[PDB]
Amino acid sequence: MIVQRVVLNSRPGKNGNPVAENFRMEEVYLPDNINEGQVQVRTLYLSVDPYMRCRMNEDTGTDYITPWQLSQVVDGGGIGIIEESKHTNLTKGDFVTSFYWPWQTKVILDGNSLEKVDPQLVDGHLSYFLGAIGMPGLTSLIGIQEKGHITAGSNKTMVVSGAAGACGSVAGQIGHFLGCSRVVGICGTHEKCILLTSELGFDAAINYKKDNVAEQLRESCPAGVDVYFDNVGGNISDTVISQMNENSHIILCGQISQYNKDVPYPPPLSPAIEAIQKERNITRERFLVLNYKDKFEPGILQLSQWFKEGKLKIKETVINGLENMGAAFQSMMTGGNIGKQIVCISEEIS
Ligand SMILES: NC(=O)C1=CN([C@@H]2O[C@H](COP(=O)(O)OP(=O)(O)OC[C@H]3O[C@@H](n4cnc5c(N)ncnc54)[C@H](OP(=O)(O)O)[C@@H]3O)[C@@H](O)[C@H]2O)C=CC1
Ligand SMILES: NC(=O)c1cccnc1
Repeated sequence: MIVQRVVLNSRPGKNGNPVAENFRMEEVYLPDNINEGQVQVRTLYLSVDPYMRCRMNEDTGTDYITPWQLSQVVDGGGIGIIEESKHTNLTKGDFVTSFYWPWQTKVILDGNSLEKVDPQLVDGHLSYFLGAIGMPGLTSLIGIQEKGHITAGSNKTMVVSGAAGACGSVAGQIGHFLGCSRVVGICGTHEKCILLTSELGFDAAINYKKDNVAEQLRESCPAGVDVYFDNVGGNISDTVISQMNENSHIILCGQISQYNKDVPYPPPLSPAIEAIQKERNITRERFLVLNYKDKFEPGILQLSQWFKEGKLKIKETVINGLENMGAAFQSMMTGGNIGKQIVCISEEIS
């Protein structure tokens, strides 16, 4: 009846950097009391995501995300299997997900807060529902469709920052699926650069820690940049914007280089860069995937189809054990992941 759970131990501060120690794992007893409409689930996988950085602050800065509470269990995207149900629409063995899954090994939840998933959409890789066939992938798809202005055969050049992460590795491929002739990725390591061009189909890759970014954009985007799928903001984006074309579009996915600072989101561009934006009529609007829930079902089917068609390559990085949730979040925030960071909590499904 003993389970492990992760609680928020301390807050780093809006200007601080997150560390594994901000999280603490403890044991609690799960009273075997399952009531009408509740189910008991065994957690299989949990996600860690950049937005969780905002939940670590007392104030998140937006109505759509609530702050985590000190000493209370943390929660986020999760996938699990139902071990017992007293909910009339859920059965033992069903696989389910929630965007508010407690970081705990076994949980008793209200069946109405869960969504039953279909394994065949992901060829049995349930963790994909937390990534490419889930919110990150929907964010890339919907962001490109809504903000990218790409048409088949316009021969536009797309640059993707955070290119080897969950949203960015998916965004680059979709840019090719939908019409961009050239897709260039910017990422933090040599190893990621290699994967971008050798496996994910990117035309070129730029390592921002070791290359002269401006020099490499000029060499790999000889015609300028028409669409920038921005995951990072900061200096990298100032550089990309510098080479963006008239009437180009920034899909403002996120600005992770700024998440450990108290600047409101999204940060403004500096005077000189905003001047370029205004002179060249570059569009930079906010994009929040939660504003498009009505596009979710068909987005998931589209992402699933591309995957089943052999076109979309889905990458993930796995860390094991609930005791490593904190380290996994810290690792993903600092570049340890290729693709979607996932934490495997259990494989027990019988
Ligand atoms: N608009 C929306 O609704 C949504 C937005 N997002 C946003 O998309 C972005 C990517 O999210 P996601 O794909 O889940 O996570 P990723 O898998 O991309 O993981 C984060 C990556 O960010 C990179 N990074 C971290 N710090 C910096 C830094 N200081 N400068 C440059 N790159 C950095 C790291 O890779 P590297 O080694 O290359 O530095 C790291 O692996 C985030 O900004 C997130 O907020 C996600 C979902 C929805
Ligand atoms: N900005 C983000 O990364 C984000 C992700 C999911 C929900 N809200 C915000």
